Amino acid sequence: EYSLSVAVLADSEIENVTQLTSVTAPTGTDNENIQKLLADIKSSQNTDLTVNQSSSYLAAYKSLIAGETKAIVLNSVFENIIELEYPDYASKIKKIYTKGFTKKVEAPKTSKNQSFNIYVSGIDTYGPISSVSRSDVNILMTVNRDTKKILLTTTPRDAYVPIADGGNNQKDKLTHAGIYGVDSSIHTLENLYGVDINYYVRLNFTSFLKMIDLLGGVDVHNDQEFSALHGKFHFPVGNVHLDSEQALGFVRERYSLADGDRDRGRNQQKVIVAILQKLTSTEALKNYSTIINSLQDSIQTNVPLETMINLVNAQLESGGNYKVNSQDLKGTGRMDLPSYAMPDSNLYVMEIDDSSLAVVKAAIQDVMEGRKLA
Ligand SMILES: CC(C)=CCC/C(C)=C/CC/C(C)=C\CC/C(C)=C\CC/C(C)=C\CC/C(C)=C\CC/C(C)=C\CC/C(C)=C\CC/C(C)=C\CC/C(C)=C\COP(=O)(O)O
Repeated sequence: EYSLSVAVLADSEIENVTQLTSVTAPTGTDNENIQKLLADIKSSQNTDLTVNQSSSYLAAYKSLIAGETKAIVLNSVFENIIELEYPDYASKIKKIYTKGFTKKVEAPKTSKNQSFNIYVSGIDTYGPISSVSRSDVNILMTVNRDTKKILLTTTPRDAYVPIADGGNNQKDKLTHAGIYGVDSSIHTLENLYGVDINYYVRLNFTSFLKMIDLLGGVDVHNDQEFSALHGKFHFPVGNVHLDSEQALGFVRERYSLADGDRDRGRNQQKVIVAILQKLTSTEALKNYSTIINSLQDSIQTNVPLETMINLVNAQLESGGNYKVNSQDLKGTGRMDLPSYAMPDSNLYVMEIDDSSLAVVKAAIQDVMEGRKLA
């Protein structure tokens, strides 16, 4: 669900596309969509626009506000990219022609064997799940149902990697892939780690709060005393029960932790393990349909209903717990590397450590294949 429009400045005398002879657009990277719009205009309006190629949607927008072109094509996915450098962009423009487009996100792929990968995307926002934002949580869960082993692989939000699809395979912080869409995040991580991602789950703050509540809160073992959300919550060393608001604080805090984002990553992992413990309780398994009903409008997933039913019932019958291991991709913070989405800003990114990448990839393979972790 996205659209392409022809946009002009808010105060333009231009009312309709027939008044135009050309439009500025990034045909180098979004040509398929652009040509569809152009063919649509030629057929409904009998107007045949020439294209002034721009290097990107952002560059087109810049040309428009600089009075270097009268009109641009805007793909709605990229409004959220323009917004990164121009937060007021919406008030600067009007749209004079709009065409809706469609695309299904990731088809799920059923693993032929005992092992599958689920990508968990956590989005930086409250409200309706359809809201577009960056993906600040990016965790791969590798599950082997034969060995009963799960590996959580965390990739830091600032990891500097080639971003698939809308990212044009150019390097940027991983969290930006989320703005292009969940399929961009999925393909980005598939390419990084060389594995197929069978399924995804996408959720935001509002989704997470609901889930922890429905589960009765979660229990974790905390290793370091800390407080979260500007002091609102305090977590002592030891066994801690987390209600929903506490859990959200627990997975968001970074700066005061001994190891910063890495410790936050570990805290997120602790919460996942805790959620899994609740979801595999006999009560939760028996009442899985109620949980599906209670979360379906706030959590997106491509896990098929039949697959959920198989996973649940297998666990119901055989019982037995999964052993969970965790790992995180390591790197070095830098301020001097360019962001593809935000070419005018100096951003903090994490340059990936190649030795860590090799170890992380091998661990994913070991768990999938039923081999002991190194
Ligand atoms: C909807 C789902 C997936 C499940 C619900 C339905 C049920 C009952 C499922 C049961 C499945 C089951 C019982 C068994 C499945 C087979 C099995 C025994 C194991 C396999 C597990 C599997 C295949 C799927 C289960 C997936 C599970 C249980 C959990 C995935 C982890 C989840 C759902 C959430 C964790 C997300 C998290 C830790 C954080 C999200 C927080 C958010 C939204 C944002 C954080 C952003 C941030 C940290 C900072 C940004 O803020 P700032 O920095 O600006 O302050």
